[PDB]
Amino acid sequence: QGGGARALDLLRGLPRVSLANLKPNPGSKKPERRPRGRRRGRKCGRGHKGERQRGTRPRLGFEGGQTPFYIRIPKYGFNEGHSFRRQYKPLSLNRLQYLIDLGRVDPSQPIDLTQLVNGRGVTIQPLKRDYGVQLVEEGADTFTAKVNIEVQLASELAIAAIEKNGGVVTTAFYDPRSLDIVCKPVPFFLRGQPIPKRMLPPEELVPYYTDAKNRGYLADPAKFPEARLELARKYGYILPDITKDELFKMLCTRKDPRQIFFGLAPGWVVNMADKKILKPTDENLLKYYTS
Amino acid sequence: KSKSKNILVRMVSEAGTGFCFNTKRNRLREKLTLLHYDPVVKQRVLFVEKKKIRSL
Amino acid sequence: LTYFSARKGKRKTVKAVIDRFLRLHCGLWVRRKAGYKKKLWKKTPARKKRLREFVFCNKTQSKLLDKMTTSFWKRRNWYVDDPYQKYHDRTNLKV
Amino acid sequence: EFKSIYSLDKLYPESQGSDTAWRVPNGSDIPLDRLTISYCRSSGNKVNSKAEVRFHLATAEWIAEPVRQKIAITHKNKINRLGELILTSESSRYQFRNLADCLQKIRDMITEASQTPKEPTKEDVKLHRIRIENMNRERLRQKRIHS
Amino acid sequence: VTYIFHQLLDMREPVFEFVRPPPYHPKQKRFPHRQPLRYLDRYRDSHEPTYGIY
RNA sequence: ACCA
RNA sequence: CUCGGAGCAGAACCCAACCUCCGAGCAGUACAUGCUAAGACUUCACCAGUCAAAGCGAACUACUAUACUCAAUUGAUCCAAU
Repeated sequence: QGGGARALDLLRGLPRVSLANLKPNPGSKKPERRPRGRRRGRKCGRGHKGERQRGTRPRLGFEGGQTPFYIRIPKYGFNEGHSFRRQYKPLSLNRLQYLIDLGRVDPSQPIDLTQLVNGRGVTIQPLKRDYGVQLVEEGADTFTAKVNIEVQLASELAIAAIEKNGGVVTTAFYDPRSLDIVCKPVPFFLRGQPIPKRMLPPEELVPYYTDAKNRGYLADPAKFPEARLELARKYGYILPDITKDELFKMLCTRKDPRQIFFGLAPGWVVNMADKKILKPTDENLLKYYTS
Repeated sequence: KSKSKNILVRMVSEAGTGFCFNTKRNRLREKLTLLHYDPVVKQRVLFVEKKKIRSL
Repeated sequence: LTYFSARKGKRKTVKAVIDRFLRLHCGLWVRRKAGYKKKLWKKTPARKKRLREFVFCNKTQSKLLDKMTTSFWKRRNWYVDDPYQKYHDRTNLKV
Repeated sequence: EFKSIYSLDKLYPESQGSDTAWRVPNGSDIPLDRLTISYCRSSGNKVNSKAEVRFHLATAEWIAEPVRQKIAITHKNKINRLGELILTSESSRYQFRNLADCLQKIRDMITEASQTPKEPTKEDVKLHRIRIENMNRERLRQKRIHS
Repeated sequence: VTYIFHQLLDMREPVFEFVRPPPYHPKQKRFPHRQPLRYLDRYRDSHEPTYGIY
């Protein structure tokens, strides 16, 4: 009601918009400065003799011969091995809750990397050495949704917030190839390769993922009841019985350790053109993909 | 350069912690035994000279 | 500096800088102090302690170290158990 | 469903079953119903929140009677007019972690009372001033003229 | 004294604390040249990790 | 013994 | 040819000279000359250099002490030895 319509009706009485009466937005096209005329010619902004006017001053960091600042500081391994450190995109319980409240992540089904990427909840960069998402606690007080969520790292307080609401959380490892596939399935399927096996963690990560306190995906299921009970005592909530819930079957869904996608096995070829799936039946191949 | 009176020597903890420290002593003096604070065990213990680091 | 590489037409990082300085995402650079491992026998404990600090660079040095490193070295990282993680963002800083 | 040689069924053969991980162990120390938990946003200059756990120490039955007596002494200054033992934590911005500290204090008061440590602790600086001030107050104590 | 406040005076026992002024810090600079890394801890409000938009 |  | 003290340069600071003078490239005591941390100084940049409450450990009842006397008494990075 106003300026909006006031512009289109103001256009009715103006000459036709053509290729002859266009112009850039004021302030968008700064003028070029050319070395011509009194102000900008003559020495042309370059000063008088020396190295600078002749374009031959030394490189960046050189100080005229004094041992330069960036060389006289001692080497220290601030950045040593930076390229082999694993990084985890943090997912907040504020951001997770927001994604569910806006309908971009569906809590009625299991939530793994594919659902978070497809809901545009996190952006994963395996080429920048991302190893998955770390579930961080920020927003734990106001988190109410019950989810079955699979991440790579999770804080105890983040786990408590999930499990206090009746949800389930498991931590699962993805190797960089498996991670790239799980993050963008369609581009991988357009390679026409059999679905590979998800590799195991490296040794240094085997203790994390075989530990029930982290809800590790290689951890002993019989040890989970105790660990879930400990956080409830620690943080002062009553552990719900999720076996009594109607979504209990959904809450129990976990990929096999060697499995990248729910419902698809290693060694299958997805034929998106014909909407078919090709399964090998050769024994040697079949033994390879189940091992 | 030729003149030399003192030397730098390493004093290792007798507490077995592996803690070491450096002190100067007269070259002609005898090997040093000292009571020095050892942070690993958090108490003063004996240290014995082991090696001359350099000449001062 | 290499402003344009012969193979990629790209500016190159001065690797001397990477081996000596830490870039925090906020744009601060952290160095060790020169001489913190030299002739400790003649330095007082107060001086030795000063020499062991990790210290910040001034604006001029920061601007210089920014120009000698490419964009990769300014990205936010999410290293697990990064000792410097809390130092990447500023708090209560006015002007 | 796909299963590989690393199925949890195969890795932990004795832990099979869908409920194994989700059973509630049958074998109730601190009853949360018996506590009054309250949450305030302390000064929110403070980013940290504040949790408050209060329960009537006398009525408390989950605490052994002797302990309830001993606690009432060593924490007199935490008992209000009504007899409620009040505990507060504000060392976290998360109510979970403040309540966890509140409950751990309750859980500590009990353990401390039952142990009854007789070890001679090192004298604090502030105590030394009181001991001397206390010693020189029983030095001015007189007697009755006619005993 | 608690008995006096509770019984005789019929009131709650008032409790006081000796509160010291907050410590002084100079105004935070964008570039704290030559200050130790913990200079940032002097102007921090919380010890727990933050995450911003994430 | 004597590289930086 | 580096570093200190004095004059020039009288009184906050700074101040040149193939200017005027005099010095230093150590000794001695310790063996907590251990740790840690507010706030500051600063040789006109930087680098380097300096002083320090509180705290932790110690020490402890009559100048000493969580930072020895002393003016300088000194050498970055890389690299090497371990």
